[PDB]
Amino acid sequence: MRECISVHVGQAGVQIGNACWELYCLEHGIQPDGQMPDDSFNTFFSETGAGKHVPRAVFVDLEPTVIDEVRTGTYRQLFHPEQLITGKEDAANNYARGHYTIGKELIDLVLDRIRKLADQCTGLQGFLIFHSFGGGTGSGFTSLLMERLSVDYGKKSKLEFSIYPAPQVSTAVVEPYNSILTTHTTLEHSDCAFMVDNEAIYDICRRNLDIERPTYTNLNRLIGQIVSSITASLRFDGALNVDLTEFQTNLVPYPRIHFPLATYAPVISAEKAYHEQLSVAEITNACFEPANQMVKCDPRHGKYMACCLLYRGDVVPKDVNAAIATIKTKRTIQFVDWCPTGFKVGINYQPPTVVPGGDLAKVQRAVCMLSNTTAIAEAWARLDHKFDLMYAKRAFVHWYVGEGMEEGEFSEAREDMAALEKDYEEVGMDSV
Amino acid sequence: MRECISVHVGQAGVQIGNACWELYCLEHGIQPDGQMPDDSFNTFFSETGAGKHVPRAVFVDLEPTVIDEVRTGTYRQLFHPEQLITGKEDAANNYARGHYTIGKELIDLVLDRIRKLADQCTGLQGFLIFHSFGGGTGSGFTSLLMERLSVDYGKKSKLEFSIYPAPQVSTAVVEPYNSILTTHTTLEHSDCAFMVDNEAIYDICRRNLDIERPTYTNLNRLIGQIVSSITASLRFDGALNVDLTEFQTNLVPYPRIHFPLATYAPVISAEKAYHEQLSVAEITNACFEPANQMVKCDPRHGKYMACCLLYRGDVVPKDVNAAIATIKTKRTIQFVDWCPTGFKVGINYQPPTVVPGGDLAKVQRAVCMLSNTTAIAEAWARLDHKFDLMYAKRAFVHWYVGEGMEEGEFSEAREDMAALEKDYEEVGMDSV
Amino acid sequence: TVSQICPPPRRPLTVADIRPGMENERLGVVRDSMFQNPLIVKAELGKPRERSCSLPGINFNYGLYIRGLDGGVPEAIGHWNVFKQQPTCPH
Amino acid sequence: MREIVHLQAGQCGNQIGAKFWEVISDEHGIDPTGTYHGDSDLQLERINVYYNEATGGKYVPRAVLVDLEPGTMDSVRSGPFGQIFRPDNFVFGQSGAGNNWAKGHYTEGAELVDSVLDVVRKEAESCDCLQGFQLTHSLGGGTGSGMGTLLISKIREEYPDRIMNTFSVVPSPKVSDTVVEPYNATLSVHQLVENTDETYCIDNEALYDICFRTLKLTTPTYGDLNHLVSATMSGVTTCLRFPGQLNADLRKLAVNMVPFPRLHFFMPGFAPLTSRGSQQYRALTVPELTQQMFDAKNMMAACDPRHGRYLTVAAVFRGRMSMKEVDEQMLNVQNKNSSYFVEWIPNNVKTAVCDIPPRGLKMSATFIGNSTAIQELFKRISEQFTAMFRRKAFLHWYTGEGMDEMEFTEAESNMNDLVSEYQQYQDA
Amino acid sequence: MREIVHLQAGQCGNQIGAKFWEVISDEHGIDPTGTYHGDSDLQLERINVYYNEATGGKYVPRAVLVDLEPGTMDSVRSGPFGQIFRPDNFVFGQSGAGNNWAKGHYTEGAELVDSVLDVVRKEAESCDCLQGFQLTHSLGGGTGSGMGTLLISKIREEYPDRIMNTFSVVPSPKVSDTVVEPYNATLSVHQLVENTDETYCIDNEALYDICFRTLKLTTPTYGDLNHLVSATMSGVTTCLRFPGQLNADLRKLAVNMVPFPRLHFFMPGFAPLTSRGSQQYRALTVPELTQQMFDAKNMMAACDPRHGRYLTVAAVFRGRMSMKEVDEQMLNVQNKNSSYFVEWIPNNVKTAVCDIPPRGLKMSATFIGNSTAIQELFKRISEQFTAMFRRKAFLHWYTGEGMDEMEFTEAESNMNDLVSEYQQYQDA
Amino acid sequence: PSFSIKGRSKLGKTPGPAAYRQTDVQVTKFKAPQYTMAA
Ligand SMILES: Nc1nc2c(ncn2[C@@H]2O[C@H](COP(=O)(O)OP(=O)(O)OP(=O)(O)O)[C@@H](O)[C@H]2O)c(=O)[nH]1
Ligand SMILES: Nc1nc2c(ncn2[C@@H]2O[C@H](COP(=O)(O)OP(=O)(O)OP(=O)(O)O)[C@@H](O)[C@H]2O)c(=O)[nH]1
Ligand SMILES: Nc1nc2c(ncn2[C@@H]2O[C@H](COP(=O)(O)OP(=O)(O)O)[C@@H](O)[C@H]2O)c(=O)[nH]1
Ligand SMILES: Nc1nc2c(ncn2[C@@H]2O[C@H](COP(=O)(O)OP(=O)(O)O)[C@@H](O)[C@H]2O)c(=O)[nH]1
Ligand SMILES: [Mg+2]
Repeated sequence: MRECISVHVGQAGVQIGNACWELYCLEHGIQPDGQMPDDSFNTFFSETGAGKHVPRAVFVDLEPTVIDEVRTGTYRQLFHPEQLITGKEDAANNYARGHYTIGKELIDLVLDRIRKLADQCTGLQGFLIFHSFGGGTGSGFTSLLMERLSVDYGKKSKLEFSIYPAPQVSTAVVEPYNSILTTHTTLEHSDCAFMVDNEAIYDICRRNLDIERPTYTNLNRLIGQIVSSITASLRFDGALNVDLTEFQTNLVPYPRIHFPLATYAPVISAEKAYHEQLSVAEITNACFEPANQMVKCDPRHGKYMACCLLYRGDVVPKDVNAAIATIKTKRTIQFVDWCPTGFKVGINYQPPTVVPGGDLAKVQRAVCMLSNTTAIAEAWARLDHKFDLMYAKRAFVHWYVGEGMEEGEFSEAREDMAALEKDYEEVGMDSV
Repeated sequence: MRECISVHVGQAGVQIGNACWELYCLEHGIQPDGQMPDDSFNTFFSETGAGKHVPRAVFVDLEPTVIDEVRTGTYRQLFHPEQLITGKEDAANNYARGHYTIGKELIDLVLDRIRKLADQCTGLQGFLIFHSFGGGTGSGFTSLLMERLSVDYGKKSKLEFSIYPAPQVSTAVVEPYNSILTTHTTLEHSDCAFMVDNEAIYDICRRNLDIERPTYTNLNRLIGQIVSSITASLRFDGALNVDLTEFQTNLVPYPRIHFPLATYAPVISAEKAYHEQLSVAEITNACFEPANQMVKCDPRHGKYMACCLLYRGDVVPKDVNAAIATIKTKRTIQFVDWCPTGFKVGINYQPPTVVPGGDLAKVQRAVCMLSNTTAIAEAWARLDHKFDLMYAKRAFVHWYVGEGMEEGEFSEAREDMAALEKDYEEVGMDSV
Repeated sequence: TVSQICPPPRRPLTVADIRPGMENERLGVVRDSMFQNPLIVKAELGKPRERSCSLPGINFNYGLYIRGLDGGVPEAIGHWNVFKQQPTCPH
Repeated sequence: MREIVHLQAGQCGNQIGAKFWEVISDEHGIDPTGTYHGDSDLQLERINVYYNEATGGKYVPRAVLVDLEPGTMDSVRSGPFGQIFRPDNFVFGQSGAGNNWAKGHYTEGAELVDSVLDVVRKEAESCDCLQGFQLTHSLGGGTGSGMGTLLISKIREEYPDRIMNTFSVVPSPKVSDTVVEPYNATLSVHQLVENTDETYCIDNEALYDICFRTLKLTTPTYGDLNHLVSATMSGVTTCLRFPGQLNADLRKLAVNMVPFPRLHFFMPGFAPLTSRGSQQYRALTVPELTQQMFDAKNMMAACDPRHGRYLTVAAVFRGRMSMKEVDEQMLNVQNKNSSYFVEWIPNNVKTAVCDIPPRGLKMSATFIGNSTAIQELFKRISEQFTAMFRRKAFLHWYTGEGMDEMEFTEAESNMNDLVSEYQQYQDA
Repeated sequence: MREIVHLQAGQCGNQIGAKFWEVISDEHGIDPTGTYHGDSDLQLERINVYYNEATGGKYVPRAVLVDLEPGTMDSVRSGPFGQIFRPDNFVFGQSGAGNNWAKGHYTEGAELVDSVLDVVRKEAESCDCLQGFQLTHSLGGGTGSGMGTLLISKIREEYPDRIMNTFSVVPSPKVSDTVVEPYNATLSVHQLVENTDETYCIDNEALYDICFRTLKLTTPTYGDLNHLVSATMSGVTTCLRFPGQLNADLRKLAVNMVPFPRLHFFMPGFAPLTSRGSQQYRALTVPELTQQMFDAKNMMAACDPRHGRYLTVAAVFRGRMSMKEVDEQMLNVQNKNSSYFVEWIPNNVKTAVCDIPPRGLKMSATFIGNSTAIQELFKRISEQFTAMFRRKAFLHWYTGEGMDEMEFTEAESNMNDLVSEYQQYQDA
Repeated sequence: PSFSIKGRSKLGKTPGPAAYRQTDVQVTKFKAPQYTMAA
């Protein structure tokens, strides 16, 4: 009865997707090919005939390879042969190439699949889009996608999972530009864009998870576990379950300011705990430690506004309060003067699953913490200043302006960027 | 008892006739030999003394090749040796040839056998023509048939399944001539002229039937399922069976306005139907979409008038009636203000029998929509505009007048099209 | 798949199913794999795409057809059966 | 004794009627064949009311099946109960009863009425005190409405006194199976507010609701819907086939349930309409069937009973109850909801208690209530008419079988008249 | 004769209501099936209070299960006593709640309210005599706070003289499991102060504290936590069913407790709560049962009765006891702790003694009191409101449905009025 | 017992089949070539 259409867009998304759909299939119980050898599957799957559980996804890529490999892999006999919409020419790291040019050609074939996936649904609690603030396919398309879906489908909470440009490491030369433009078409057509940055994921899996040389694969499984956790309540059982509509009213604290972080804490190396098992008391502190933050932004330089702590496993109802208490007393952890409360517990029962051949252990607890801390202000201020350096001497604008984007748009985007700045500054200045 | 006389005329109609009779044979237990290894064959299979089931049809074309193909091909021991009415010249893509020359040297030979068909069993519900609007026998011979059979027999409903010219796709340079020249003698004696295009089915065979190389045989089996559905409610038992003289009474409001549309809904291959649950909810939601209309025509531009939804196979009637109430509350299929109703329903108890070794998946459900919308006027202006570029200097006219033709009908057919264009136009506006 | 109706399932095209004449009579090496992925797979004269996968037989019923535990009106009206107090074994 | 002639004309009625014959056969213990296989004498004592007799005891059903398309004929024939029907009574006519009001009332339809009334007579004569006419039909089609208003006209002239107990499936908003129903409806109501006394208006838009929110089913077919109708059909005649503390015949269900002459369109309903799931968590007491009798979700017709001060209601309680309860439980309901009941009629309830309960439910009831709420049902089809008339819609097939614009204006006029009548009292 | 219904509203109240029907059904012998397997006869003589008899001997709990998400009654149906309820009063909305008092009361709330009032009434009419109702809700979120306070609104005019009992987990000071919980309680407790006579304010902090200082249990879940709640839930209405000495129903408690109509916020407590490790020296004397009631550690609310005088004490003693020893100990608590008891009221306790103790425990009591120190709870949550509301944090998602700033400045003013008049009598 | 009549409760998304102007084969699927003249 609860459904969540998943629009995996761009290489980044299709990749995070094949990591998330494996995690999902295992959790429920379908072999990578459908055919389960119960209402859990429903949230992320739909049965059709003699055991052909198909997913609720729509893989989208203006380029034709990341989805081609999904079409000729092991999960080939799972996704509908029509849900994996590919395309032709790519988006050459060009917001314009997607939003205005190339992109404007597949938008129809994606929103009609979205249409079909939702007429078969009986309770769309929210869409799950997987984008990346790096290039057109992940920026421009997801923008057009959002705008259309925003009105076409309606108030259905479109929640998105984004990979923000890291404050030092990057795989592009135009990322400052691409990302700022994405915000102009996301700060108003989304409700919670749980962000993440590879640089930090490449440290979680380098300081905690003892794993050097991590590839994309071993950096999306962790992203999969965060998303799996935020969608576990509306899938299995629990004690203080949180529906997708409550991860909003209990997180976003003002019209905008809708960008939660993430901190799965019991990330434990495979060959490690032989005589130990984390307990709520410390598993909580772990997520607040300024070193598990999957999005780089000194969490101390700010003021945690609201906080949602999803506990999956043998978490007891009264020990989460013990944790909450100490955390609130810890001086460092500063909570805004406007929010006297500041937590939302979710004691689900299903223990974090184990990708058969990954880097995670079998911990009987978890603390996926989605937090909204002012800190992210700086975490995007960096990108904003990087934009300043390039635009100043009109650099790489020739390419975007020559695909259908008035050069004016860039400046207007910085206006909306500098807006969320004063906004994040404002949502902190202690009440007089 | 029940009867439908299927007259197959022209290059196109004979080809549809080869494929549509495959469906009628395979539904029943008549092998192409002719012998059967109860009362459901009495509409399309006249019984004999031995146990043979000679079909109720007449095959006629001036071109020897198409009938000699049937007179050499496998369906040959079942056909009456004389009903294969073979001409001896060709209609030559020419309305002149078929209506005022060698057409009227084959009339008595075809009108004798079609008269011999009525007197051998009772209950003639109606009349089934299979032709094309293109250039020759499907326009010349078809015209003289259905004007003459409208006085010799009497009044019984005359149905045609023509192949209208696409606004692009065309295999002759004078189709618009020989299509407006067969609308004066169509508009006054055909009760429902079910036009079927070529360009659309090319697209339908590509997106949904997933053929990027479709030949004429595949184009005619899909039409063969269309003609099977309307003739299955008088052939098999059901729950809301329609009859061949009552879906006239509910699809054609005005006497001039009578041209319908057609759409088979489970039109999808094997590697998608195992992936999809063809339930009642979206099997009625696939007829209304602009990608399954078998005539290339914008179904949104132009508001809908009447929809005769021929269901087939196992559908539960509540699931139908609730799904119909959905198609009303959604706001792109605009229905007429002059009828708050507009949804005729009907359920048979026999599932679709796809020809084995065929593209179509074998599905125990079908919705054969028979639409009637004010959009096909916009699909008539396209052939009308073709007239206004070849009549400005009167090209390709010397074959017409040369055999024998007045030049009077050419202007007279245009004001008939101007009448039919204006007729499908006044039935859209509101009267305050 | 295989258990889905005991007639054999629709096998994807293999080496031995290649005949002379069609456009897919492929020059070079002929192993079981290139006809099982679609970008080497070309089109033939009015056929579906090479299914690339193990699909069930011709007579398999596609889609879900619910057979609910029912009987309906002459069960809800035709018989009034109240909860039966089952006699427990004497402990 | 008191006999009831049963005509089955139409596509809907034909099946509703056949279904009724099973829900009347079981009660009198008639096996599909024709022999009696019951257990009591309290069923053969009235095997001469809805059934006739035969050399041996093949109690054949006194019915007259009619349809200008031999489809339903074999459909019914080859069914749960077919053989029993009289091969001769199967008067049909290989023709085309195209959904058109001017099909079975003016053209083809009229060329059979003669042979139909010929059968109707044979039976009517070979019987003692005849009482009423049981036509199962549909007020939204060709035969159903056209041939219906014909057979009923040419029977209220050959048999004036006898009452007329029809059962029609009035058109509605959601459920829509034909396109020219608005017409077929209005045209039929004309000759139904002038030649009937017992028209039980059933719908398919609320009956389906009963079979989805009360008997919570997953596959409500056409047999299911008809079985609910068949129940009330075999319920309003229970006090004419089985004993009872206080009895009530079909004329008693007329002098009491028809306030003014024209207001005779009533709504049906049954009582034990709960699903198996809860059919063990709830008891079946006289002080319980009454809420399952006075609830919009137990009425087999739409029209919120609230928007309309109900005029006269009647409940043929069945089984073995105590009138002390029946009387008071009815009385309570009356004064409790006095505002929704009428005032100019002091008492507004009729209690009829039988002694024989429907196979199973030890206590059942059939609710027949005349309310000022049926007006909406007769106003929705009126607005429908307007639209499909202001711009003469599918009239090119009506005014082509012998019809006239005048007839439509006449029907709609007489139609809106009934609305005014069911309102000129409502306001009071 | 006597009746009370129960209205499970919210994720809290439904699971507390699961505990309600497993401590009551075991108190008088009903099994998971519904059959009576008990020993004493004086437990079926008052079964009609909480249960409705069915055919064959099954007793169904008269109780609706209200929510705005199907998940929490999928849980209670799958629980050990999830077959005892009618499957008709399992009413559920399909769209979610989002812990919004706004959205569960004005927009997504106003779809189930007619449906729940249809099934509230069908039980509440089916009586001999009503005294009142029972609604276990949250006061800290969506379905419990929003829908729950709409029920106590619409159910009030419809029966305007019945004992409307509402149970609520007040949002704890330190413990916070909802970020919008001062934006849910303040607007909900606004409506609670007029259309509710008995409301027993419980918390979650002290319920944990009773489990860690009295029960010594190092793993209190949400099962054993609500068993302590369900102990009070029984005890105040054990005098309704079970017979004995000097009696007191609910109207009695009220008259002998609520001084002025606004001031009706109560605090519960279970007297014979002992650690599970105790096995020896089993003599629960009355002079030690009076000490575990008036101490501020068995108080089931966050506020302590030391920082303010009482108003009225109710002690529903259970078991067989000599009321001389009961009364003399009601005296000493007044005299010894003289400052923490009212002087303008001469006698500040109510005594009620049953004859039937809880299952197991030979002697028990339920402490119901209203200290004037719960204004500390109402002032702290006002401070939790005046820091959020002053610069409008979560309001952009509560004004989205159409509730503007007018309803918030009036609720806080009524909140301050609830603080002010509750405190002006502590000064005396 | 009291008793009273009740019923007709109000209770008991996708934009359109239509809209969504549907595109052609030269988008996500194979393109047949163009064939200029020779010069
Ligand atoms: N977490 C994670 N991030 C990825 C992965 N693959 C790519 N990225 C991120 O994506 C950025 C590269 O740009 P993308 O957004 O993937 O490019 P795109 O989605 O194809 O959009 P275009 O470049 O315009 O075609 C890198 O900076 C990475 O941060 C992945 O597998 N996991
Ligand atoms: N769908 C479908 N259309 C066909 C088929 N064969 C022919 N057509 C249509 O028929 C047109 C060819 O001209 P026709 O109308 O058949 O020729 P004709 O009327 O028989 O005239 P003559 O060939 O001179 O006898 C084409 O444009 C097609 O659209 C077929 O097998 N399937
Ligand atoms: N409730 C119900 N209605 C039916 C059934 N069968 C047919 N109908 C109704 O009959 C109406 C059509 O009547 P029609 O066929 O035109 O009457 P005709 O003159 O006998 O052909 C439709 O609106 C259906 O709703 C049935 O089994 N149950
Ligand atoms: N005693 C008890 N309290 C609960 C339970 N579930 C939640 N709570 C309390 O209710 C508060 C949250 O309210 P919530 O259940 O989210 O509101 P609702 O879902 O709209 O009914 C928390 O502070 C919990 O302490 C339960 O099962 N038992
Ligand atoms: Mg030809």
